[PDB]
Amino acid sequence: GLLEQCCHSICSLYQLENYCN
Amino acid sequence: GLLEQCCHSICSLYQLENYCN
Amino acid sequence: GLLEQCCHSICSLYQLENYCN
Amino acid sequence: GLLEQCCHSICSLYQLENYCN
Amino acid sequence: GLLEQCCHSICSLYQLENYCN
Amino acid sequence: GLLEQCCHSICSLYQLENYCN
Amino acid sequence: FVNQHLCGSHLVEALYLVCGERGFFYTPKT
Amino acid sequence: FVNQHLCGSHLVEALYLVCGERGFFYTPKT
Amino acid sequence: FVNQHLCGSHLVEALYLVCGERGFFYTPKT
Amino acid sequence: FVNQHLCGSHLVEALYLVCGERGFFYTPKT
Amino acid sequence: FVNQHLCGSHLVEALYLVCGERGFFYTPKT
Amino acid sequence: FVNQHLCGSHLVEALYLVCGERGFFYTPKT
Ligand SMILES: [Cl-]
Ligand SMILES: [Cl-]
Ligand SMILES: [Zn+2]
Ligand SMILES: [Zn+2]
Repeated sequence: GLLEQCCHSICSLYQLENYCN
Repeated sequence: GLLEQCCHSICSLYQLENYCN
Repeated sequence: GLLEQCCHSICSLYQLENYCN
Repeated sequence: GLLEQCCHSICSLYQLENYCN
Repeated sequence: GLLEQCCHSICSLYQLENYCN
Repeated sequence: GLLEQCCHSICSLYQLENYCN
Repeated sequence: FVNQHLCGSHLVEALYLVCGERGFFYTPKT
Repeated sequence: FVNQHLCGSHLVEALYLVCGERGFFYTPKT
Repeated sequence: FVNQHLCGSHLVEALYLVCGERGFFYTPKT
Repeated sequence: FVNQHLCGSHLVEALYLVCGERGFFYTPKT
Repeated sequence: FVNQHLCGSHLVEALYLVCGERGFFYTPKT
Repeated sequence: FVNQHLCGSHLVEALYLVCGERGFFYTPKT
């Protein structure tokens, strides 16, 4: 869950890149 | 109250259109 | 597609839905 | 009006107030 | 602290200008 | 600088960092 | 359409989108 | 290019901040 | 001018509102 | 990169920025 | 001007607007 | 067209995310 982790928790730029194509 | 309903409560696209000219 | 289609001409909310789901 | 006036030239915050109230 | 005052407290347009160059 | 450089050509996140700190 | 609370400038952008050419009126205090 | 469409989005967000409680009317024309 | 780059930013925000729970895929190409 | 919670359209803009040409997929419900 | 809390990117856009040509400095940690 | 004015608004929002706690200075010139 993207929304579950980056909105409810904090995401490093790394974790954020997990959602790039 | 627009702010009262769509910000404090949820507005369907329908309810949102009530504020279009 | 999306960019070509919606940046050279205004896509309404209805036209944007085609890029959902 | 608003668009013609503020899209072909930069409207500062002071110039934008004229479109309030 | 800009963030401390305008985000956690309210800032008048005046207080906001304290952060302009 | 920033505007001249990043408005006439796309600055990625990596290129934008140079304008931090 | 999205199913979440819309506040501040996000409500304004939503109206801008939803209303299209119709334009809209925003009066937070009415 | 939809320059005007994009410009208007910024304009309404700016009016939101500038106008505050006073609110505003956005009319792509008259 | 990065018109396309700026336009795309608006597009994804609009899809966010339009698509809601359905989500969407953004591909600058195919 | 910023070290704060990213929600709603702010998460979408972050992905748009971070992903660049790669594009991204946004599925809030999965 | 608006009379509400300004945070994250909304505070940055407010400064961008309010400051105009003057430009501004944003230091959330100082 | 105010392309530069609109571009700058996006730029500051991007720096906000990219710079994080480090903050940044925005100067429309030198
Ligand atoms: Cl928010
Ligand atoms: Cl733009
Ligand atoms: Zn927000
Ligand atoms: Zn824009």
